[PDB]
Amino acid sequence: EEIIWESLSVDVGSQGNPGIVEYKGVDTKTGEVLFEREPIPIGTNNMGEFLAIVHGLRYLKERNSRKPIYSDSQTAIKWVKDKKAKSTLVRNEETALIWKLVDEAEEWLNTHTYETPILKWQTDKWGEIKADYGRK
RNA sequence: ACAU
DNA sequence: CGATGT
Ligand SMILES: [K+]
Ligand SMILES: [K+]
Ligand SMILES: [K+]
Ligand SMILES: [Mn+2]
Ligand SMILES: [Mn+2]
Ligand SMILES: [Mn+2]
Ligand SMILES: [Mn+2]
Repeated sequence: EEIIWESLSVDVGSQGNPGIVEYKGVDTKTGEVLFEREPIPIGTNNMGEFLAIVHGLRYLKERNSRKPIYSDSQTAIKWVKDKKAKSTLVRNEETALIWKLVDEAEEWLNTHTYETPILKWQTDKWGEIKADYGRK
């Protein structure tokens, strides 16, 4: 209904899908970039959206912040809730890095706690999430 | 269909 | 146009 401006917004960016994946987190209120992940040579949109949320959880927990996280990814929100990233990406040598990061993110979820609300950014009403890469 |  | 996902 109403945007919660006191929040962290996250998003993936890619060159190809599957392709080069990165992500970033921004202050929803100001657009200030709070974190950015070095590009990963091969991954999927959904793996990156998932890594972005989990990194957000870790970032806010480390800083003792109760802000919610916005994501535009129905898929990634569900994967975080399930603590399981149900990606179809083949596991092979060239996908090893993204899969290691995904496996490590799931492992973190399974060994830590958080109350952070993970909210759907309503693109149809509000436009692109503030962490968007501007590539579409 | 909806979400990327 | 095509890919990733529920
Ligand atoms: K979008
Ligand atoms: K984009
Ligand atoms: K589809
Ligand atoms: Mn997105
Ligand atoms: Mn796993
Ligand atoms: Mn985007
Ligand atoms: Mn388009």
